[PDB]
Amino acid sequence: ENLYFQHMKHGRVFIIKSYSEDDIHRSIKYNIWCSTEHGNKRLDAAYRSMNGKGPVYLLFSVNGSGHFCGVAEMKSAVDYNTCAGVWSQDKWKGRFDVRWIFVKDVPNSQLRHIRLENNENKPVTNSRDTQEVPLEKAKQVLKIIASYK
Ligand SMILES: CNc1nc(NC)c2ncn(C)c2n1
Ligand SMILES: [Cl-]
Repeated sequence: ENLYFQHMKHGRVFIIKSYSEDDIHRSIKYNIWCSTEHGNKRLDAAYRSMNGKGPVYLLFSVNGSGHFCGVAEMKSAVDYNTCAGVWSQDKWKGRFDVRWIFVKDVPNSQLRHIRLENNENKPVTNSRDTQEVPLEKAKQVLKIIASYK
């Protein structure tokens, strides 16, 4: 429980929502990801402003699944000019590296009581893709996911 993410000063944490589980599986296999155009720009700015002084974490969830499916750290800036059609749909353009840390399904029931003060106090489980999570709430989510059994 407190073994995980006890030292996570600095850094920023985002929700990732996918409408394709196959895309997630490919992310886990090859340690890469891509968001929407606006989502890519958000993650890119966060990663770049962090300038390596802390981690950028990604909380992954397949839309409609009722569970989060793991955690990865973002590991490069966004390359916007990359091979087309590598994902479930052609609209996913560009690429950045990640490193997956946890691959595990955690029911939303374990997380829905955490609310985002930056998103009208909505449960963290009702977030859209690349919703940023306040650090103290992110620390709570990461610990729950890490320790869930
Ligand atoms: C439909 N598959 C899919 N793939 C993504 N990245 C490759 C993604 N990022 C945000 N959403 C909603 C996404 N959906
Ligand atoms: Cl590629």
